Amino acid sequence: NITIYHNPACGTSRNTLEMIRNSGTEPTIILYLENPPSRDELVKLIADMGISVRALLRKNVEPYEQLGLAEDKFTDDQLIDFMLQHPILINRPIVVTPLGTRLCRPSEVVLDILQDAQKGAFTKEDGEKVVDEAGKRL
Ligand SMILES: O=S([O-])[O-]
Ligand SMILES: [Cs+]
Ligand SMILES: [Cs+]
Ligand SMILES: [Cs+]
Ligand SMILES: [Cs+]
Ligand SMILES: [Cs+]
Ligand SMILES: [Cs+]
Ligand SMILES: [Cs+]
Ligand SMILES: [Cs+]
Ligand SMILES: [Cs+]
Ligand SMILES: [Cs+]
Repeated sequence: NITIYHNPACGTSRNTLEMIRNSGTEPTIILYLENPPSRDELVKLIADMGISVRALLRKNVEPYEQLGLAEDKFTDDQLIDFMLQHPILINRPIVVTPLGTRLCRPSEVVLDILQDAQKGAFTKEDGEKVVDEAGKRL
């Protein structure tokens, strides 16, 4: 039972999805840009991820820029409501498994919450080796 909030245009997100698969599970895939979490869900995801609201914000996207989110002038709930109204602000990928929830940045964070070991060596799409055939992280 695994869920990934996925952006196919994002290599971090692609690598994460493939590591999930390499553990032998096909996750439920949520295209968050189209189908963002509800407020309650988003609030829960953030709590489980154990990072701050601001740490989930993606920089370098149009609403972050134009809404001036770089500046320290926003409460956590203000920031939550911006994420819900402008889903590209939600950084990615977020992964939920029975073990926990993580913002998988870098992608190999997902290894922490996958219950089953990688079934063989994993190499990122740019060639960065993550685990060898024997399962050791490099
Ligand atoms: O793809 S950017 O968020 O690092
Ligand atoms: Cs699932
Ligand atoms: Cs499985
Ligand atoms: Cs939803
Ligand atoms: Cs960018
Ligand atoms: Cs836009
Ligand atoms: Cs736009
Ligand atoms: Cs500004
Ligand atoms: Cs693990
Ligand atoms: Cs292995
Ligand atoms: Cs990269």
